[PDB]
Amino acid sequence: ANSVLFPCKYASSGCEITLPHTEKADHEELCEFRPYSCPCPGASCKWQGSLDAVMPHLMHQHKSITTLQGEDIVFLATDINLPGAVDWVMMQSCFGFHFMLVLEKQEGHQQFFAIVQLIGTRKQAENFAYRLELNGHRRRLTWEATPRSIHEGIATAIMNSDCLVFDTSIAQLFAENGNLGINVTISMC
Amino acid sequence: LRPVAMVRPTV
Ligand SMILES: [Zn+2]
Ligand SMILES: [Zn+2]
Repeated sequence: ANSVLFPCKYASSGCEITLPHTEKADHEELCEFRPYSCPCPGASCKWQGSLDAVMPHLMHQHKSITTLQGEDIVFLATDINLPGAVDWVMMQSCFGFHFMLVLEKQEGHQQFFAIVQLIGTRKQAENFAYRLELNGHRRRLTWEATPRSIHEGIATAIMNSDCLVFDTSIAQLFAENGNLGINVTISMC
Repeated sequence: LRPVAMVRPTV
């Protein structure tokens, strides 16, 4: 109405936006010009930068991460019973975009968390859908959802169990000799 | 079809 307009703290990065004190904090979390953290699971990489610098950062500092071409692929997590915290990471290239496919194992019983993350903006993320499948002897568990923008992260997603979640007992129904195959399918909508 | 990536664990 008539409050004092205090501008965004990312205005010095091109955020030509000025708003009141009551809605400043809530813009800056969902701002386009906010910096992106490293999408890799775990806190080991403390990197930060822009969306355009992410792919470079991944390619330069994370050469170990493999990229498969295809809207429909198989993500084979190997040695799934190695005790302690364990991460699996890969990327999927489809629809002119890169997606990050993560499987986390968190330790009394151990639980698996599997999620897909668009390397792009939030609004870009809403155009897509992903599907994760585990397949066994007359058994099939399937999670489907909208991929998260790396701008959001998976921390709160994983904390809210807002993804494919399953314990090690399930794992054993779908795995052969410490190998779990996750049929990942990305699609548009 | 479905190509297969053999991803290894990071601990
Ligand atoms: Zn802003
Ligand atoms: Zn990194």
